[PDB]
Amino acid sequence: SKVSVAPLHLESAKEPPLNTYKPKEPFTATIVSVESLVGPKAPGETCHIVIDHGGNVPYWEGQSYGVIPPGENPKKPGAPQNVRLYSIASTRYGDNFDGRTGSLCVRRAVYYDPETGKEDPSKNGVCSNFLCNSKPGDKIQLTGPSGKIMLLPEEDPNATHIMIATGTGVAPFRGYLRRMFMEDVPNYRFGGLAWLFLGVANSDSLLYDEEFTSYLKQYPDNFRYDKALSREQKNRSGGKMYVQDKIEEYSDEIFKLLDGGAHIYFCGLKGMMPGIQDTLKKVAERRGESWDQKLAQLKKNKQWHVEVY
Ligand SMILES: Cc1cc2nc3c(=O)[nH]c(=O)nc-3n(C[C@H](O)[C@H](O)[C@H](O)COP(=O)(O)OP(=O)(O)OC[C@H]3O[C@@H](n4cnc5c(N)ncnc54)[C@H](O)[C@@H]3O)c2cc1C
Repeated sequence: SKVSVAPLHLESAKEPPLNTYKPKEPFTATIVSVESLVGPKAPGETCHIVIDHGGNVPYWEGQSYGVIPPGENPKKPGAPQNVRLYSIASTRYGDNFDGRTGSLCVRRAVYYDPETGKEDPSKNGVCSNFLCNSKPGDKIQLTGPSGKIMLLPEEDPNATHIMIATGTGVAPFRGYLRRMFMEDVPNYRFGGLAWLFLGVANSDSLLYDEEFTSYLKQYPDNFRYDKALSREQKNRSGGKMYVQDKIEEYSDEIFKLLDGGAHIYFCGLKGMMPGIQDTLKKVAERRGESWDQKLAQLKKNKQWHVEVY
């Protein structure tokens, strides 16, 4: 049974909001909560941040918020810090189902000397640590929203959406899937196939796993979910198990879905992409197809959606 969301006037806009707040005059939002998403064996912390924007900074699923961390820009004296962008991990209604909050999925960027292993906090990532160090009531300078690459194509409510994430790249897909399955959105009744592939380092590094597993039990004919755990699993050619390796386990199903018009999405750190391309090229070759020609047609058909960073 789908969760009631409000206010339904968030469905009325026909275009996504863009640059509602700009860096020189951000919106001062308020932290609701910060929690770690990961267990003790995870190589680093990733946190879920809930931000009260008061309904002043609405967005569509797949967009990003900008955050301006405090302090001076180290490269421009007297100037504010540069915006850092974060894929929004919530639906437009947010985790409180009220249209007032949005959420981020933030990996702490921590510096370690490559030899001594000693941490150096002075070289840690500024905005990511600022966010994961935040507490209820803290203020955040919010900009945006921005981005259109990862908007969800809703013209066909029975479309197929193949979602390929590593790490924090799961963020837009958390939003897609809540809109598809969790929330009572009368004007978007999804009856297609949503297929999430997620690569992380180990079980303790999984993000939102209980939520995704719940969809398998609630929507077994509309949702599929496959995981790759790089430090705990090995591919058939015995490298570490990466998200491209799990795609290959479903080579024929995936290529048939693409040929049938499926959308495919990639999100996360950009290092995930060269290997995914290598696997797709090899899968195509085994089928007697040219991956170059296939990718050109997927791009021409607007089926190929990549936001990596
Ligand atoms: C569209 C988009 C969406 C994104 N979505 C997400 C998301 O959902 N989640 C997420 O976590 N990130 C996301 N990012 C990345 C995010 O914008 C930031 O780049 C990231 O959080 C790091 O920012 P920071 O301020 O913490 O690090 P910065 O302060 O910008 O530092 C960058 C890196 O340099 C390192 N560093 C700094 N000084 C030194 C030094 N002297 N020597 C060596 N190393 C040094 C830091 O440790 C860090 O790793 C996204 C990016 C884009 C473009």
